[PDB]
Amino acid sequence: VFANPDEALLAVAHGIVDLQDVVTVRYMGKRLETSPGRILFARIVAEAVEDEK
Amino acid sequence: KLKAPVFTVRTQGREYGEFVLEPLERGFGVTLGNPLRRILLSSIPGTAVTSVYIEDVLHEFSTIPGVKEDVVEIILNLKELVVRFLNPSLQTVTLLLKAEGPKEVKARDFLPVADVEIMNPDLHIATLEEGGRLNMEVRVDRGVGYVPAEKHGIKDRINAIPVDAVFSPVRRVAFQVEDTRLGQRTDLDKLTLRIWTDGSVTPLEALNQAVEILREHLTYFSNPQ
Amino acid sequence: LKAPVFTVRTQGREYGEFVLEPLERGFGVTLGNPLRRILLSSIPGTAVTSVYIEDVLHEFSTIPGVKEDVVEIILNLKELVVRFLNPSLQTVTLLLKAEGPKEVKARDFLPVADVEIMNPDLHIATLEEGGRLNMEVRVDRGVGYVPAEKHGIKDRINAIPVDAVFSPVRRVAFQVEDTRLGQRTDLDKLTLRIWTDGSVTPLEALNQAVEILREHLTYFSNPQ
Amino acid sequence: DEVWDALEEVIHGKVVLLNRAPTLHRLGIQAFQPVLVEGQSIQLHPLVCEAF
Amino acid sequence: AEPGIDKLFGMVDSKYRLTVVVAKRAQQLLRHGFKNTVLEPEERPKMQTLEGLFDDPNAVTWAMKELLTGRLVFGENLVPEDRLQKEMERLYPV
Amino acid sequence: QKRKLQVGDKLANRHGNKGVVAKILPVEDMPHLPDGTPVDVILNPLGV
Amino acid sequence: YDGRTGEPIEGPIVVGQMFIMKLYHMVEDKMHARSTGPYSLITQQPLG
Ligand SMILES: [Mg+2]
Repeated sequence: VFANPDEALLAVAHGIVDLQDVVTVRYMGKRLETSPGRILFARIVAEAVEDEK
Repeated sequence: KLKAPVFTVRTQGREYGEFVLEPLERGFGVTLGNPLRRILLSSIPGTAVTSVYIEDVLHEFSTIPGVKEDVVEIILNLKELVVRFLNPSLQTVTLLLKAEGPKEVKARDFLPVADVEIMNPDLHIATLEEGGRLNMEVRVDRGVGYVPAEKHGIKDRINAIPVDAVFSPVRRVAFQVEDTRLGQRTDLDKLTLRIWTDGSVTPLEALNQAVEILREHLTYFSNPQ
Repeated sequence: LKAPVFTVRTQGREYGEFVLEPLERGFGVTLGNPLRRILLSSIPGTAVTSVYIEDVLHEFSTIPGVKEDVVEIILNLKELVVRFLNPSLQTVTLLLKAEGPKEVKARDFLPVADVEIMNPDLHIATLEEGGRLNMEVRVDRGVGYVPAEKHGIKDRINAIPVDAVFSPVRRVAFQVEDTRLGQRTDLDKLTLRIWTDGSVTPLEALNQAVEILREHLTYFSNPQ
Repeated sequence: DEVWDALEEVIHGKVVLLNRAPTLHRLGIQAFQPVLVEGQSIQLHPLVCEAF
Repeated sequence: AEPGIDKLFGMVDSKYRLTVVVAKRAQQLLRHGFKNTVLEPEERPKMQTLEGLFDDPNAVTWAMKELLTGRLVFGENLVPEDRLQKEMERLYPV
Repeated sequence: QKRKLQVGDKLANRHGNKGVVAKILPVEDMPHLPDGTPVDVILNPLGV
Repeated sequence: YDGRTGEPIEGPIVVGQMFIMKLYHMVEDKMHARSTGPYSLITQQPLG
């Protein structure tokens, strides 16, 4: 259960989980049951458009 | 030989910064960017919560009566806590928090410990209501990188819940290598390093520590056998 | 973690193994890859840059009494390994005068002070009876891969520029094992394997690679 | 070498038209800001390949 | 994409009117040597040159950025063509 | 003229797979075997 | 292994030795540009 996308991707960088493993990540104030890769894709769109909501 | 590159810094606040090194020889942007990112994400010393004890709580997947947040959400908020030890010899402290409803529990509600500074005192911990009591003791250690709770498994007392220890102050590293030119040389590299940090250390300090760690490891290739 | 022990195993002047253990988890790649990239790219060495053959105007010609054409001879000369025993030496010219019938090798070059041919048995050309080969091979010192079209070095009118591969390092591989110390078992054991043409020993190439990385780490010192 | 530096100032802000035959639709001709590159080949963006 | 292209398209009823305004303004800027510009000195477009940072010579880039400020008036039958050309020459000698 | 392989030159195999050279990488950038041997050519699996 | 990072490719890669040909279509012989040049006799249009 990750508190933020940064922590979830930090675990991926440290090799605990893969981008395709389904985990629990808190994003946008919501407890999401998704993979870090799907969370990573959300950040790609958010940073490209410079608008997270 | 190529002229020494210019190191420019664009740092905003205390949690983000961009560092550019140009001009560089072909392939040296990748040669330098990858080691620093690995050291930044895994070797920068920091502090994190590694154990939590809450009164009347048996397991992490329970909930306290009188608070909106369950045990998991409070644990998740605790993982957001940024604390900086002011004493180099200091290794571990325990922060005590006694709260009565219906206040909104914040990081500033922790009892002040000597040589211990809460970098984010406005961080939200829990929201209480009438009749709700939150007696929590959180254990803060010193370490590097990311350690899952089940790996270290640190418990100070019975019913203590181990929590994932995000030791690394560096939140995220993203380095970019761009093609640049210096006269008739066209295969030169431009390295841009962007560092996100929790605020305990400046991204400039994190880069300095990472470079020193890499420099120290290069001295290991000195005495054969 | 305490300072790792450094172990060196050398097989002559062309192969060497360098072991650095114990290391923290992830430092095998963190240390191995940057050195491998520097070893494969930025190690100074010597290479043939220009060749002049008497009675030969360009590289698209043949020499009477010589089985190989100039293109093949230049290809053979690109495999010549020349070691400068003097660090201040920057350019040398090797003189070869042979008469057929013989198989002229790299050992047939005239001796030069502070110059050693690391592969005397390299075949250069095959001379037939009545054939003559008078060559002036220029060996320079540099880094990287410089095509003949870039440097364009011609010691005289009929000299033929030669694409120069100055890198002495032939192959680099680094290996990471599961080493353990005390009660922690995630530690890294890094083993660097370096193959070199022999003009520079693998130990010297590793030392230069470390210095190059160390110098580049000093570029992060003064912010602007 | 100073000629190449002057060429960069020439093409600053200017665009060129890239066309691949057959031009079945109008996006068979598109305008791009040219980036000077060493070599003899035109570098094309991957996302416009389908239109061309 | 051109900077502020969405805002440029929103100021005209027909997208080809935007091109006409930009192109006509660009030649006005070229004719008077960029001395008729409505851009402040800190707002002038610039290009990176080895000698230093200099003014952008592309008048189309200038014209697009001028229209974003809103200091340019465009339309049909605004002023007579002969009166427009003569008056600009007087107040912006070239 | 002695022509070397450059960007834009067309390469092909006997099975109909053809393409132009779009990028020339240094040896330290190419993928390599664990023994240290780098590959020479990188082909897109999506063409199969 | 990736030469840029030193980390392995996350999945095994088909690596082998294949015979590849260099075709006669070369960018050196195909690149052409013209600002002004010869024109046609009748139409006065540029030649091809
Ligand atoms: Mg050689």
